Amino acid sequence: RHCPKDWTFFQGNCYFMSNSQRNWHDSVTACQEVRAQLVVIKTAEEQNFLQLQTSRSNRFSWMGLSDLNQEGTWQWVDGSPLSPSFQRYWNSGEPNNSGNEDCAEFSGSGWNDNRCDVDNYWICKKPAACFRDE
Ligand SMILES: N=C(N)NCc1cn([C@@H]2[C@@H](OCCCl)O[C@H](CO)[C@@H](O)[C@@H]2O)nn1
Ligand SMILES: [Ca+2]
Ligand SMILES: [Cl-]
Repeated sequence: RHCPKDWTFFQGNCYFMSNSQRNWHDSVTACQEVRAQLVVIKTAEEQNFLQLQTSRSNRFSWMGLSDLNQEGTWQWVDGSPLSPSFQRYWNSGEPNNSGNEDCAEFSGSGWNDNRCDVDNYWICKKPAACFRDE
């Protein structure tokens, strides 16, 4: 199974680590432009994959998670809630809402809540295909 050039294959999906920095809303749009989605994490193994991808490039990166709803709870850009077994991935002391932080990112060894208006790297996810989707 194939991924586009400069996407990474992991367990049937393709992952794009951005070369540029954009705000969270612009990162949502950027992933949609390439038939993809600002990354929604579905399994522990996927989180482990992504956390090490980001940790080693030492890059802070947007994921598809925000509390921009009425409840103020963390929900994925596909509308699914943050499951209890993922609360462990927040960094020590996070989320801390330090300056109106509604958008989740990879930060060091876990997750951070950041201001949505910050320019950050991002990761897109789409299914692997029989062809390279350029
Ligand atoms: N995309 C990037 N640069 N991510 C890293 C990052 C973290 N923060 C904040 C900062 O707050 C301190 C005042 Cl800037 O660091 C605290 C952790 O100590 C945070 O909880 C808080 O979200 N701002 N950028
Ligand atoms: Ca924070
Ligand atoms: Cl880019």
